[PDB]
Amino acid sequence: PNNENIVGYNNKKCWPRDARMRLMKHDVNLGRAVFWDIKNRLPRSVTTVQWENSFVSVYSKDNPNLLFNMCGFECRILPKCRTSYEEFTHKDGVWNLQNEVTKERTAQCFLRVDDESMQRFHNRVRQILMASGSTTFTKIVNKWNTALIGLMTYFREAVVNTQELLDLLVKCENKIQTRIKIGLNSKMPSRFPPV
Amino acid sequence: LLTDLVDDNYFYLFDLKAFFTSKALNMAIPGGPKFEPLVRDINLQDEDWNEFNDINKIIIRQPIRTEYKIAFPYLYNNLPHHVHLTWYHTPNVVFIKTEDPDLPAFYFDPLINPISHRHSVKSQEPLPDDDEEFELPEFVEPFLKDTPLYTDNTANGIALLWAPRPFNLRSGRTRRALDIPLVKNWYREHCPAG
Amino acid sequence: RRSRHCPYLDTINRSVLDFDFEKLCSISLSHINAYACLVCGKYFQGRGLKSHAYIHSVQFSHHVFLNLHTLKFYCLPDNYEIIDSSLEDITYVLKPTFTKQQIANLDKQAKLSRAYDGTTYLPGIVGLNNIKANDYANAVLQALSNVPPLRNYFLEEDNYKNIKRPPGDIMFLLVQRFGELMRKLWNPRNFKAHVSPHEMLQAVVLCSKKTFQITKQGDGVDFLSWFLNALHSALGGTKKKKKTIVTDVFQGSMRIFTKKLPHPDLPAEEKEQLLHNDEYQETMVESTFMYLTLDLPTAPLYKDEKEQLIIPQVPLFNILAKFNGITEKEYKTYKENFLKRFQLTKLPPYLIFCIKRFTKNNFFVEKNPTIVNFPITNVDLREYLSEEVQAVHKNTTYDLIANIVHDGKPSEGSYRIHVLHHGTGKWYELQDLQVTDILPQMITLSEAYIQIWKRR
Amino acid sequence: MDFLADLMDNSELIRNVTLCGHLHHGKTCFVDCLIEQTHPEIRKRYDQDLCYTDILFTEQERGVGIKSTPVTVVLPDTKGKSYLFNIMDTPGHVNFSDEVTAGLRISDGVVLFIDAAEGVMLNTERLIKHAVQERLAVTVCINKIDRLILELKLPPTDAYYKLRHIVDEVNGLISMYSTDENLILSPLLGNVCFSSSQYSICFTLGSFAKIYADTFGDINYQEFAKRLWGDIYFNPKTRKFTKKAPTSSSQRSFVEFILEPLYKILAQVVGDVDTSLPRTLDELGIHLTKEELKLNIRPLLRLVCKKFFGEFTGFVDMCVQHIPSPKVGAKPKIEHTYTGGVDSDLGEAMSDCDPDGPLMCHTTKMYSTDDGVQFHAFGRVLSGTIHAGQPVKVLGENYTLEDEEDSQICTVGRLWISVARYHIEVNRVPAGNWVLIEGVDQPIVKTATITEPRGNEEAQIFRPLKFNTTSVIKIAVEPVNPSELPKMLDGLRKVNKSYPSLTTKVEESGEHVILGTGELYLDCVMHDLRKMYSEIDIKVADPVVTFCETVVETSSLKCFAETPNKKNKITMIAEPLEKGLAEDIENEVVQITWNRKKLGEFFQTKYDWDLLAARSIWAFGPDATGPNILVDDTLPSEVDKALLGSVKDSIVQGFQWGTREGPLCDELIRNVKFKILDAVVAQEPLHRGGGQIIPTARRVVYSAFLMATPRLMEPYYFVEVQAPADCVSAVYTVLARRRGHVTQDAPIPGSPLYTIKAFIPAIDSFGFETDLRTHTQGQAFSLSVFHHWQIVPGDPLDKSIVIRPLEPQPAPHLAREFMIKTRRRKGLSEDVSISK
RNA sequence: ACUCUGGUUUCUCUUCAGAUCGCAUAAAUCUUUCGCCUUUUACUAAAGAUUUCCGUGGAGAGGAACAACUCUGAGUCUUAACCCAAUUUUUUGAGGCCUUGCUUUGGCAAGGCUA
Repeated sequence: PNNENIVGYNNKKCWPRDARMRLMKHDVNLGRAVFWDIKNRLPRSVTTVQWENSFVSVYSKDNPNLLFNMCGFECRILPKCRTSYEEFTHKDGVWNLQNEVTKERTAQCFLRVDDESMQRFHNRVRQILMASGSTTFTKIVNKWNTALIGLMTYFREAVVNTQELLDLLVKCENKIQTRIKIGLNSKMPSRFPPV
Repeated sequence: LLTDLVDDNYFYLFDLKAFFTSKALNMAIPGGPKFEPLVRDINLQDEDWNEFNDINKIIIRQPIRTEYKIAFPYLYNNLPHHVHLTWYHTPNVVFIKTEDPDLPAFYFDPLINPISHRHSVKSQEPLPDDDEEFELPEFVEPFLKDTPLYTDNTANGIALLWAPRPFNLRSGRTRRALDIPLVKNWYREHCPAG
Repeated sequence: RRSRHCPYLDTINRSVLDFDFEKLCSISLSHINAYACLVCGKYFQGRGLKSHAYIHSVQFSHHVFLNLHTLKFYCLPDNYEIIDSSLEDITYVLKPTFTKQQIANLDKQAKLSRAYDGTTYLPGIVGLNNIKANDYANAVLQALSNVPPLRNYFLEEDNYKNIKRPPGDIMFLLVQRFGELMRKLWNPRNFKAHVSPHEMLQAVVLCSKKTFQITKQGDGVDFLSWFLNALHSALGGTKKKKKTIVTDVFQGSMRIFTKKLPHPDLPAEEKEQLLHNDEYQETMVESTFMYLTLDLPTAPLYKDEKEQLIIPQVPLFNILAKFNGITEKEYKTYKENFLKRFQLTKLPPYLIFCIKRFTKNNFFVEKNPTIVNFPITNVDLREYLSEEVQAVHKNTTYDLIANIVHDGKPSEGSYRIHVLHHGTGKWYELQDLQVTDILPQMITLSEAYIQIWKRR
Repeated sequence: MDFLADLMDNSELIRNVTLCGHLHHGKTCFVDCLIEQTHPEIRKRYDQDLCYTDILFTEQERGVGIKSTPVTVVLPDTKGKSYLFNIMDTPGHVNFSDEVTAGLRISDGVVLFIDAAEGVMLNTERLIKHAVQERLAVTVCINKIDRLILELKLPPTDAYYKLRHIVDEVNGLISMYSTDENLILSPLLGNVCFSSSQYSICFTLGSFAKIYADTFGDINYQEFAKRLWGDIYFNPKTRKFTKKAPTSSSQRSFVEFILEPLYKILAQVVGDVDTSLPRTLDELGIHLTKEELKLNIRPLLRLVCKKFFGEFTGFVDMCVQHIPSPKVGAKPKIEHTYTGGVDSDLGEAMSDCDPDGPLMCHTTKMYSTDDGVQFHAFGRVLSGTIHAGQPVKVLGENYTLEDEEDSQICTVGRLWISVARYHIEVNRVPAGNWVLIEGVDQPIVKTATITEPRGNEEAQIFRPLKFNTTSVIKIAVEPVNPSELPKMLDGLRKVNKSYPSLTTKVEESGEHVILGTGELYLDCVMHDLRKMYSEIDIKVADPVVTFCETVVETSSLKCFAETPNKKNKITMIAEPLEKGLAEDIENEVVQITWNRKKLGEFFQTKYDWDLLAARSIWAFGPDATGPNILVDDTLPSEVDKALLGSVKDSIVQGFQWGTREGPLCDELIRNVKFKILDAVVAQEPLHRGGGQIIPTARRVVYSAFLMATPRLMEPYYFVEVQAPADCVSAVYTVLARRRGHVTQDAPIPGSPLYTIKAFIPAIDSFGFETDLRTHTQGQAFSLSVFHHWQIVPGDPLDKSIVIRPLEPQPAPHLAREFMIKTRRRKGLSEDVSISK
């Protein structure tokens, strides 16, 4: 009666206000109804599904964007008919979803690196840097290279649109370079050649 | 070194209370200062789309500027915490300064708009019917008949009323030279154009 | 004038008639002359022309209405009163009326009350609704619900309506609304098997200084203490009413024997020298109590001798070793230690046990998981009473009637109560709206938090 | 205060006075002067202006009066006879005219405060019109006369000219609004005070002549006051006053005897305190201590004027000789406000104003406690005596002799006599007084009437306040936490109680709505609702005005509707009303209570309406004074009038409902004439019940309105701007961007400031004052009030119009966007099909 | 026009500080949020709580200088030429008699008579 279905509702804060799910009354009620229906058919003793750890996204007249997070990729699909004037292929991380039957493009998946994977990579870099008191420079740089390509070859198309990840990669790279520099000499160099 | 202002209407939305409200609202007056966001850094800044925030129900005529949100803070934004209500208005001080001291202190200078007496306009007001019964005693006169209407100190004294604090008071307590900011009233005003 | 000629009686649907909501107009937000539609179940403004109820009547073709104040039925499109014996059930649900004959025999009858929806229920066993996890309030109210004398005092609105109230007082909202909730709980002709105390919750929130809010759960013992004190204070009138219903039912008397202890580093000879001073000698303080606070022994810190952690077990008389002349309990304040002895002097007709399950350690708040083994049918407290007060108190046997049980971590606290239905040996566990028949043996296996006992 | 209590029992020594005027004209400062007169321990600070009535923290911080503050003091007159003054300090801001209206109801006379430097401002004219229409005595108090001396520096002749011009303009306004000849205001008649509340100056001609008499002696101050104004020159040779100037440079008696001494007093202090001030004070009989001559110029002026002018007696003379006592003014008060009128038995009993009799107290204001939990009703005791601990019957606003359901029995708690910051706790209050009543909060919303619980059944209620302005600004409110909705609803009902003009309603979409008069009004409402009362965080939507719907052409199709049983058919058409007819209906020029003959004569004479059509009028508007007309145009030869009249009430009610809630939006229907052409009525009375006719009447009203070319009407504000000569261009520039056109830009006589009058849409007026003050460096100040409804440009029903999400629409697209977004906010369908 | 009232300035000291101590405005420390981050010492900038410092007011106390000069307040704030009375007292026509009631008598009460 007090319209509190919007309080605990989770949506993707990674996207702008007009890009994430719009929390109307009808569609929030529909999403909570869907989650309740799915949770009903699962016995509590056998397993459970938590609303807080779940995300429910709708697409209606009042929601032009469909949101989901699959395998570390945060994707937002936007049909060409909704809010989409025309297609731009200049952006690298936008997938041109194409209707197979009509051989025509109908939607665009806007890819983005999930924040959980961001935090995982940042924690991996922190773990590498912490275990570097006795570690040689070659081993530190090898661990950096391994983690960095494991991240990049996975999110090859999704990093570019993810501006928060670009700033994180540079920060972590500079952090490990500073680690090597301070391993060399205590005082920081004014300029240190990249060679 | 002084300020030509006669009232504090010049500092509308540009005073201490207005700047306190700005800082507490994480908002920047165009000529005012800028501060880091208050303790409510992420209180409701990233509120998502809602049926109450629905832009489809909002009629746009003129954008709600920061000045609107500071002049009427409890109306034009949500969560107005640590917000000070600025002074609404003071009646326009209409003091007319005199350039030539030779002119009389009480004088109808051209700046004042003329008053239409409009005696020819139909207007009837009660009259004593020329009753000769009432005659003033020979020893009664208007008050202060001997004293003149104005002296050479009248215009200067009147001008001292509409003066900044050090010069509008005839006596005070001495202050150390450190405590006197001679330019504090310069940056408190709006920065000149160009 | 054309009563008994209304053709809209069949239009009334008793399923949606829920009077648990606040009596305010759906548009004008006015409590005055609130009219409840009997077709849609909503509240409206009034009977007159250009009123919200009148407009609603000619809009949705809802021709039957009920006056929530005067208990009268009206057909606003025609504006004539409806008087019939068929609709008398609705008025009873809205404003239950309990006579002395019904009140006296309310504890000696056993029949499944019939609800409109088709689900059977019982009066006094009705489970309350949860609003943002307020299970502590529901448990406390159900514990007070099972108390016969307080219920009978609150089942009659005239028992406290004609008392004097201070002009600025708001504590009386906790009395009349509590009586309304008691009447609703014991309603034998309720339309549903559950009662939702929205107005009662608003009264609790308003009377408190924003304490025990509906949104966030609170301590059961603290809420019960505040509720009992407010009921005693509100019913005290514009004076010091020493003997109220709450005082006569729950309040007892105990004697406190306090002996201050010197600093531990003080030598024995100097300790004996200070023993001559009255500061470190016994001091008698006789203070009445609203409830008895029983402190559990510290939970086991290791496993047993068989490498298997064991749930602590304590007899009821072991935690009842307090409140007697033999046991001396040390009170370690932040400054000095005291040896405060307790001596029972006046057993109340109904005794309330408040086990201190939650204590705050040096860093956080922990819950004691100790399980108390207590017989629920025969406990004698004559031994704990003094020889001077055992003669006047010829009755000491107590029977458990309610047991509030807290389960889970303090943050994710869950409150359940095992009530005893008077007139039958059955015990009912009340978890939120769910009523479950629980065998008498299973109650003692739960973490008892608040208990109420009857002398009989 | 025992003498104060004993003065209450004498209705002849009681004055119920309302202080009214434009914003910042010295009303509050005047009440502060009166309190300083009566309370020796309460003294204004040297620099900070004491604001004794401004008890609200919002009033103190904003520096603007917001709510009325009652003050009950014992003020002696010129002859030393003490009276009992009930003084209402009404706010001067145009957005808070509701408090002024509430004060005027429980008052018998009006003291109008006008700034001397300023002319007759917008709120001055509005309150003059309101007080005249409320049938109250009008007295002018031209305040801030020090401005003409220390600020404008005008010669005394020009100061007299400015004061005379102000008096002439006020007299012209009163003559235009009223008809009574004896309403002429002039200081000779004693209706006008000249005062300076900053420097504690207050005098009439009588009081200043009394000063002469006390100083010189052997002078009839009453007869001397009749010469101290107008073109009555004084001849020193003959010691007599002549209408002809004896000399070329002879001054008026007012100038020579009043304005010259005032100028000399205010000029020997501001400029010559150091030398020749003690000589002047000795010449005036004023003695000041050594430590009092060391004060600054402004406190010195205040002290010197307090010594020279003493107590405030000219104001008391004005309010005693011209403002009638409760006993004298009871009869017009009952004739105007009471529903039953003076003809009823109680109406006759009210005119006696007997302290012992039928208790009938009318309350128009409600003041909240410190915690905000409890409200105290405030109003006038018009008959009988109320007592503490006494049960009362508290009639509502919908209470009538038939229903008797809006009333409720309550026990009166403690009673108080309210004087701003402190209240005198009393045990009883006789008739003709103002009393604070507790224990009566719950049944009272807006105005109310309090009577004895038993023994009085003839007792009707008093007519509710007819506010001078309509609350058109609407804002939606929602809590930040949806779980705290009950707290917000309690706060909404509290602010509804505490604001006479506030209107809190819930739309069909569950959106809570607050109706206000302006930006400052709703800002204060929201500040109260957040800080006090609800004590919770609340979200505010962007302000949006409320629209009205009309028709610009007659319907091209004879719309028809049928009852569900299909036994009744109504044919109706809708056409626009004649110009000025809706305004006349709203202004209560013509009433539904008029007999058909006079109504037909008025419509035929002043509107050229045919006698057959003029006498067939059935109902007016959504309400009794609504701006819509229902005309029964059915030919008697075709439909039986007696058969048709059997369902007249039901079709009238359906018409009122349909005009209340329009087809296009849930908005009022304005300026539409409805003609009943064909009305087939069933004969059996079971099939022609209200529940069948009323929905059918509403549907046929909707169909007739929709077929006729519909338009949206928006509220337009009237704006008065005080700006200098160089700031007029900036005002023009600001008004251009907001669809505002200027109707008048005239210089203020006696001041270098100009006055620009313009009409601005109320939806483009948001932030208009802020923009005007920012663009003019604060030199242009404006007040906006609702004036009239105007048709929104464009076609509301044009489905080809495309509305952009966050872009202002052009002029042709305004109506369509307004209707669509209003429907979206209300929660209705996307668009209205003409079929429905 | 009467009599008593009895300072101002300055240097110290001791305490109390609401109040814009201050119509001016510093620094340090601690605890939270950040910003830089690689460790001290510096910091970034907001909030909260402290301390110090540059100053300030009132009162109290003790010296010095002009100690001799007067204030203010109180006290009753104290005087004659020529001119005057229909609303309260030195110019004011206000007198007497009788009746009857009544008081223990004296007297009182009312009315009448005038000139």
